Amino acid sequence: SQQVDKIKASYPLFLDQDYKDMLAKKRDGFEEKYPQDKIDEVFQWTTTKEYQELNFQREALTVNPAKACQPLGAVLCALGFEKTMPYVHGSQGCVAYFRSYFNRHFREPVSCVSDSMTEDAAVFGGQQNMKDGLQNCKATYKPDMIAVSTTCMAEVIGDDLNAFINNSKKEGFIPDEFPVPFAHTPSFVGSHVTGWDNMFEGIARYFTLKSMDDKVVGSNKKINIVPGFETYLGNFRVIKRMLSEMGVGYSLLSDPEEVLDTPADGQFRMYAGGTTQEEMKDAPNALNTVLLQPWHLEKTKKFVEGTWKHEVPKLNIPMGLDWTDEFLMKVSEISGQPIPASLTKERGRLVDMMTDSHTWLHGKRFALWGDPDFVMGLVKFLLELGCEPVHILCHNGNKRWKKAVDAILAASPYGKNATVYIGKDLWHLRSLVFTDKPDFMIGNSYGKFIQRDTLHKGKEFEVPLIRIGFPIFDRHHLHRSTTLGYEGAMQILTTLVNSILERLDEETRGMQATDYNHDLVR
Amino acid sequence: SQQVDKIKASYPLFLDQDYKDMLAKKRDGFEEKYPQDKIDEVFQWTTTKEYQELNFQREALTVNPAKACQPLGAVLCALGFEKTMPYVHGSQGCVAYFRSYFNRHFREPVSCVSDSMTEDAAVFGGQQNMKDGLQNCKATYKPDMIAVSTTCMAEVIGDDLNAFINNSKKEGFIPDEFPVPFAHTPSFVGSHVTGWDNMFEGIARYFTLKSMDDKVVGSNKKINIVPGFETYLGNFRVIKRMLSEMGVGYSLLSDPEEVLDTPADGQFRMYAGGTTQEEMKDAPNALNTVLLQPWHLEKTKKFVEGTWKHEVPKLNIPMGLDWTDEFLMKVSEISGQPIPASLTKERGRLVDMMTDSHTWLHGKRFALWGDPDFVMGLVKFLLELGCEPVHILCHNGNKRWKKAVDAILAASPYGKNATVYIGKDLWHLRSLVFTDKPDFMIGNSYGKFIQRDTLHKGKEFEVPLIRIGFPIFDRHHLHRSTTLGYEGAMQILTTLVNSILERLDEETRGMQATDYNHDLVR
Amino acid sequence: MSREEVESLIQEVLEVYPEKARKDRNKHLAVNDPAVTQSKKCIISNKKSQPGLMTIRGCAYAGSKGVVWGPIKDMIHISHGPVGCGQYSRAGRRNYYIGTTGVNAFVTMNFTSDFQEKDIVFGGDKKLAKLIDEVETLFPLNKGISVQSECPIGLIGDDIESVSKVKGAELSKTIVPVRCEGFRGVSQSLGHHIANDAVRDWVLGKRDEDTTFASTPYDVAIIGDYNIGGDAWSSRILLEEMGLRCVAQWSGDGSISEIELTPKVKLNLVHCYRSMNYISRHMEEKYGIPWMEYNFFGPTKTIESLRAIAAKFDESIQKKCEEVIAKYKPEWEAVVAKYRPRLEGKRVMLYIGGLRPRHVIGAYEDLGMEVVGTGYEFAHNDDYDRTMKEMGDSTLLYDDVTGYEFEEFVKRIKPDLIGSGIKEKFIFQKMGIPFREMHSWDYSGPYHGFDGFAIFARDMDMTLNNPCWKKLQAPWE
Ligand code: ICS
Ligand code: CLF
Ligand SMILES: [Fe+3]
Ligand SMILES: [Fe+3]
Repeated sequence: SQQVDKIKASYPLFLDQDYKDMLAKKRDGFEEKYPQDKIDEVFQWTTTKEYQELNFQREALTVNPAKACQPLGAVLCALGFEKTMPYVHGSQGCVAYFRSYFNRHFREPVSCVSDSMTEDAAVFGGQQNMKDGLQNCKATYKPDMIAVSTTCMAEVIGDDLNAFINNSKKEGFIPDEFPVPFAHTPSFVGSHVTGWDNMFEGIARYFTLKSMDDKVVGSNKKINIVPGFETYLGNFRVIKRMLSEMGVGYSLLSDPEEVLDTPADGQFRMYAGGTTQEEMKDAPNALNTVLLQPWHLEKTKKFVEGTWKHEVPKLNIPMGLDWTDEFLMKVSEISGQPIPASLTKERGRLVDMMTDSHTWLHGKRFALWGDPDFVMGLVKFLLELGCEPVHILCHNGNKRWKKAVDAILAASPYGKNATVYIGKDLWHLRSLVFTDKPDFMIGNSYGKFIQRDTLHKGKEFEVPLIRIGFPIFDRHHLHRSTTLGYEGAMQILTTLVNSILERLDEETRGMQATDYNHDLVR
Repeated sequence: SQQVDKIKASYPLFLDQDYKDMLAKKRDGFEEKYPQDKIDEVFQWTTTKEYQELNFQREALTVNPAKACQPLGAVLCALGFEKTMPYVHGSQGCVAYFRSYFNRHFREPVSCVSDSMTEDAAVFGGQQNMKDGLQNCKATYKPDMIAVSTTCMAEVIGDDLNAFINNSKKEGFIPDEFPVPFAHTPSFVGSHVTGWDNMFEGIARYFTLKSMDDKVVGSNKKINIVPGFETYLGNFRVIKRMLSEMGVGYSLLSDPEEVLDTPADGQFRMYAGGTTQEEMKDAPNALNTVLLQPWHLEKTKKFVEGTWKHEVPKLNIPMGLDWTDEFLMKVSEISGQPIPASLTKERGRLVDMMTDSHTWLHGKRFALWGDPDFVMGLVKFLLELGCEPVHILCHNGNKRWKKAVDAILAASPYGKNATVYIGKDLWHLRSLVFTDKPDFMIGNSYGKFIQRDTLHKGKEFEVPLIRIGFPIFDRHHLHRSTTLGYEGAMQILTTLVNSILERLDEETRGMQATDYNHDLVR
Repeated sequence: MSREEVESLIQEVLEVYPEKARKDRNKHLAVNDPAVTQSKKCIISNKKSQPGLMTIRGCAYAGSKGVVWGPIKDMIHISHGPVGCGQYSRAGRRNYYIGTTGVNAFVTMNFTSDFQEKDIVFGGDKKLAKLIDEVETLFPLNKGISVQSECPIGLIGDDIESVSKVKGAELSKTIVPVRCEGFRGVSQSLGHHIANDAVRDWVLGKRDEDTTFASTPYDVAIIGDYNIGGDAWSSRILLEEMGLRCVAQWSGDGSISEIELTPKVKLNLVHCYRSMNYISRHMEEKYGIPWMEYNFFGPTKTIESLRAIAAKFDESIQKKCEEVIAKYKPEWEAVVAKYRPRLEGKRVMLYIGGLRPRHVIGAYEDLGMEVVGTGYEFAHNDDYDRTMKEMGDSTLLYDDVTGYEFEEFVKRIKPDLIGSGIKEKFIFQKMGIPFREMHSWDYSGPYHGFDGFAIFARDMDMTLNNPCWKKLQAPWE
């Protein structure tokens, strides 16, 4: 039953009495549900510490992971080059899932194609798929370049990309001068950031390996910027702005910020902006190359050091105060350009905000999960704010990264509580936030269920989630936020302090019970 | 009793058993408090329609007003000029309150000076107070200009500002060439925006009315922008940014954003930025003058059209999409500069966000209170988004503004269930949101109590508050936000949509009760 | 340290000022000598502020409304006059109360007459009567009305006393007028005096002839505790652990009933001398109730004050007192053992309007912290008489300090921490000096008692040591 003036969607239409009776009848009659007391007992058991020892013990079962597979990162990297079509060699379900994932995160069109490999290719390989797909995509969507990745099916088959593409060009499917860079991106190795690294190295090697003879380091007086797997457009924008305000010539390599943010003006643009092939070709002429996310750019670092002869600086992600200062210092030293007064004023404003918000931030406990570089930058910023990161989780982190993060936590009195977990999923984190309750979580949308679980134990055990990372699905336009730089640091500070204040306001809102602390001024 | 390793502040130390028992003993023994049932019955009566009729028959009592007195806006306007000291003729408690208010909003140092008027002055006037105060302020804080505003006490006793300033100049207390503009700001007329208007008119008359001999309209190829009473620094930033990429010549009159955003580097700067006296003197030599908030810049418009011979355009506040378009087109027509492609892409991105967020925004009911221009721009944007502004409240509005807002509402099909209230306060809005429940409230921090009241009636009756306006005391660094232009529209849209989504997330977090609608993807 | 250097510092600050301003401000600056016991011989106070010097004190309206009358929960307080004055003081000072706002509690509201031009030129007594009737019909559970005058009320010829008398005779309601016009006096102190006179003249004598209240030989009334962040409750838990019975607290979380029942108590414990000494003197003169001063800032002062209270009662009170001190010794001992090593030897400079700079010193010295300079915005001579003996030798004392003077003082002295009002909070944070909001406990607290000392130490530690104060300087300059 609906009233035409007040139409109700599933919530709260299914809270009506007739629907409640229907659901009760269904459950009682045909579901054979466990007794509610048994369910409550099992839930309370899952809360406890003996459950956490069982949950930690598992060496095979993964529950609610916090990572994706390599071709997702490969597609994201390929999207950052001008008039380039990402091309995934394998089955079409991969491409459908990648496009849906990025569509839900960015709320923008995502263009990617596959060669739709089937049982025929499972038995006889996928060379004909490669030839037909290359010709079809070049004829239909007219790209200037096609970047080829692989799914797990291609890697198990052992189909090789180089021979397939060379045979495609030799047999007249595509012109011999058409650029077709490729990379092998097995989904059973690493994660999506590894796929980004592999694709970037493949493209860079495609454009800058057979002509090193006339390349002179520093001839164009520019600095190469390699962002890595980045899902915040504000980070690209802030890097560009900080380098432009400093009078520093730069080349942002694989920047997708234009195609991932296109105006709605009555026409659809499949391509927009991107790194030009000329910039890729001229990259070895640069003074140096800086990697914004070193911990998932390793093969790229090896290629740039051993082929372009660039002395890549040892820099951390420009997150927080100290690391942004170090990044600006290294850029100034390399380019010979002094830091202007605008950046100094911005840093002073960040320090002003830190001193203004310090009293609320001091001693807050945070549980956080994300990609290695992002997690370590967030931990560093939390330490600089006086906050306590008590649970640090990185599903795609290694032991060297864990050692570096532990060393970072050792140099501050706010990391005594902190412990670092690698290879653990979000079920482990649910156990951690149950047995050792923090004040807040910092992560992607998948943490919204953990909050839910905590709320089931009671309001005094609820751990609110703060949405920073990838992917964010239940909020709108948060992908336009900036995490990098002084601007990113102040945005993160505002989010953290206002989340704390909102939680306090919610807790102290009960009339004549807790509203004595419902202060107008905070 | 406090644990050394977990110390408790007022919440929730006072929820301890002994404190609860002590409070119960106090209330039962000595408070002589009304019985709880009587309290509940009175509370329930306060939420009914009969109480609404009684409360709307008020003629003399004001409860919880949504405005401030006149000299506050004058102080804010004076802060927008270079090395200018706001000086208030009257008693010092007024200045103490002004400084405390602005410190709590901006979380920045605010400098104001008072002549410390007393009952002995009330019977003899404040001429000696003015002389001594001017001399001491000039000798102590070394300003290049002192701007004078009047307390209600100075206005009642009829102090002549011009005569007192002239006598101070003539008797050697201050140099005769020292610029000392003055304005009469009676706190029993209008509100703070009227004070901003009065002070700006006084300063403009001080610098330009006498020198009409060498002024030619359109000489310096610049446009004058008068922002009015504005408490978002991002508004000044966005206005300056949009004109600069356009390349139109511009002259911002009375901007305090550099003073209200000063870096923390180890030194305190009493003055920073502002508009030079040369800019004020060169103001009549411009092609035109644009008023950002016409509905409280009235005397300024009269002075500009009478003395400067400028044809002030009939432009609304650049809030939303259509009014930003009109502002940009008018600036293009006046300055002869075309609208660049960057502005077009920003507008397209705003439209893209509107199309992506439209389904959640559509049909939502909003109750909004604030300054006239801000309220009307918010109503325009809400109608643009497909939202329904039900209760529109403006304490310091007038009949003409009410007619204009009624016309705007009638021009759109979403303003059918809309009522505009002028001269009403937040108790009226409490009654309105109790009897005609909207989905959300939009306003300053004083609405946080209304929400509390609604939550006392029931969770299903609670009306969440969205903090957009002045002043905001319980949230940190929200004064750095933007409201004007495409950027401000984007920020407001993000705030609205994500507030809706957090409310929906809260409503569906109940395990096995409402969590069937706890969607990961929204 | 080095009195001659401190004297040279004072004189250098004085030189920029004009002759009259310098001559006046000379007498408000002093160097503490503990042997000196008469403040008027070296330092002067309670004088008119010098115009145009960016002073810090408020008006009489602040001292009456926002300080004394404001925290009374079941009264409705009307800011009579223009709108802004009552708007700037709404919920700006936090006094904790237990009640339902809108029904029986009205502390965090702004009732105002909202004066316009017609009220200024034609008076506002008729509007006052209409407002009283509207308050009666819309808020039926209010147990009394207060009318706080603003500047134009006294400046125009308005008579609120007659309106109050007529309306209170008609509705049988307590309606008190307060002539707390801002231009009266030089600071908030005269507001305290006027509010106390109003309480004496209209509220105290209501229950004089009524003797239906059972009396106990352990009856005490708290005067001058305004429950800032829950301070009064923290003191009251200790008092009731001593076995006493608190009939009233003035005026934080206070009610008209406790104010009326106050004359029936055996002792008056006055926490704030400056604001509420007048009412206690009147009580002693009329009802013969002795009053004494106590100090719950810090474990040392708390223990001394508790023993002092116990010394005015029987042996059971002293025994139960000794038991409370033994019960709470380990908690504050652990607090000290945790936080003293991180605050030992640090120097502070505090500027608070009255009572608190002398009071707070015991809590600081307990944490091993030295106050190298202290000042009062509105305190009288007797406050300074207490301060001199409460202060260390060769320290700086200031009265009605201006922004320039305080700025130069901290620049030359370089204290490790400053405790002051919000008007100075962001000024001294931009210099890299850690700052603590003494007036509002920085939205934290309470600070009194063994329960509040832990919060005090924790807040001091976190402000004094932070990873922000070391980052003010960009590392490329
Ligand atoms: S009443 Fe006074 S200014 Fe004694 S007007 Fe003021 S809540 Fe201060 S130094 Mo705000 S004489 Fe109380 C005071 Fe002290 S408002 Fe509070 S902190 S102990
Ligand atoms: S010293 Fe004190 S606070 Fe000042 S006015 Fe006077 S009583 Fe009041 Fe209220 S209304 Fe506004 S702020 Fe003043 S200018 Fe007229
Ligand atoms: Fe989009
Ligand atoms: Fe600040």
